[PDB]
Amino acid sequence: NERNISRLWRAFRTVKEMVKDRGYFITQEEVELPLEDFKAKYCDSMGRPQRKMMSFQANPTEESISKFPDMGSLWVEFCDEPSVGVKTMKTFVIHIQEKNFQTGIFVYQNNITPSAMKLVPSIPPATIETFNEAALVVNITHHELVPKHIRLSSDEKRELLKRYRLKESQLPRIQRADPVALYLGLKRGEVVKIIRKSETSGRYASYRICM
Repeated sequence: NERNISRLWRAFRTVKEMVKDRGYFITQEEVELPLEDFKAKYCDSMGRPQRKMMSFQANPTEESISKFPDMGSLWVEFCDEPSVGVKTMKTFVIHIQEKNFQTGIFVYQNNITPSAMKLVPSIPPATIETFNEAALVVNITHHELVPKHIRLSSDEKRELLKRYRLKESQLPRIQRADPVALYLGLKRGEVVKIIRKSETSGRYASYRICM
């Protein structure tokens, strides 16, 4: 019961990296928060993790808001209830809506009730995404053979389609449920620039449109 603190601290780091990679403001120094510091701030006087102290909000960076004018705020919740029931989910949904968050990242420990799951798409235009803690211990996008995926702005996409005489329907595709698409929270119509980690320039990358 000490290696579970370490696993949580690592899941925490991955969530921060995911949010940073999506274009929200999180410092790398924060992403790299030392284990001791984590214990000192997010664990109680007896040394036990209090996930309710970990939840946080994130806003777009200045560079992101200029490219994505309609990009809103994001809320990350680490559920303190192992198996998430309908009532626990509803209170999370209520928070997202009332505080006007555009995206809600819902991290859970073991599972989420079927009834609870029925609430994920209940508050448009906001979207809620769910992630299992065990899957966040290691950042799947940090693998050497997984290239860098970067979402293009509407302007960039238009410029791409114009430069190559193509309709968006003629671009290589990426499935909505693709593991990297899920990581970035991609939506139908968005395009990602793909840069192999073996190449040393963002030039000639590949492009895929989300389904």
